[PDB]
Amino acid sequence: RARTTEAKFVLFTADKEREKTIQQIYQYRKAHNDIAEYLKDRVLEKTEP
Amino acid sequence: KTVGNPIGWLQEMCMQRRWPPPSYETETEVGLPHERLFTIACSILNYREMGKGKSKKIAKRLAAHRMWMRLQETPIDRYEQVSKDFEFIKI
Amino acid sequence: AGEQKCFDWELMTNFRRLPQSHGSNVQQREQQPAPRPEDFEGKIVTQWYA
Repeated sequence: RARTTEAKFVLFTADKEREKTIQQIYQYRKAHNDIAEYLKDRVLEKTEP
Repeated sequence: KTVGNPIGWLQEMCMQRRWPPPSYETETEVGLPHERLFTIACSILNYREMGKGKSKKIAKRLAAHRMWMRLQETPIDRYEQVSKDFEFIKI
Repeated sequence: AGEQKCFDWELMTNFRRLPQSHGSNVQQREQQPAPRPEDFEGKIVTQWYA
């Protein structure tokens, strides 16, 4: 949604949940990276199920 | 301070000393389905201790830990303000 | 010199940008130089705590 140039994305979390939300965000980033690399490396001639 | 498996230690003490194995009873289940509280009892000989928790597992573990300590012992009107020095920490 | 006026070079060579208002904790305030009145006379200040 924050699609403008130099946009700011702000997260509000409490102190006790900082570690868990940081781990959650890293998990989301890892999922995004895995999606990207799976879409990149995979090659198929049939290209249809 | 409940670092470990206190129920395992409790049953270890029970069966090592040939004391009766730890009996466990569930008396009450109170609260709304998304905030139910569970109450688990533990009874060995004449000692009976209570453990409460959001889950039956947690309440059972707390009761076991409590009586494990027991058997070793006996052989504002205001919201707090926040500082303005908060910064934006990159993630 | 005299009634003639000239450009105020020092202020602009100092105030390229307005310094940002930052608070000071007791630890770093302890060894800071003691405030002296003539540095606070006829100047601009702001409350960083409020």
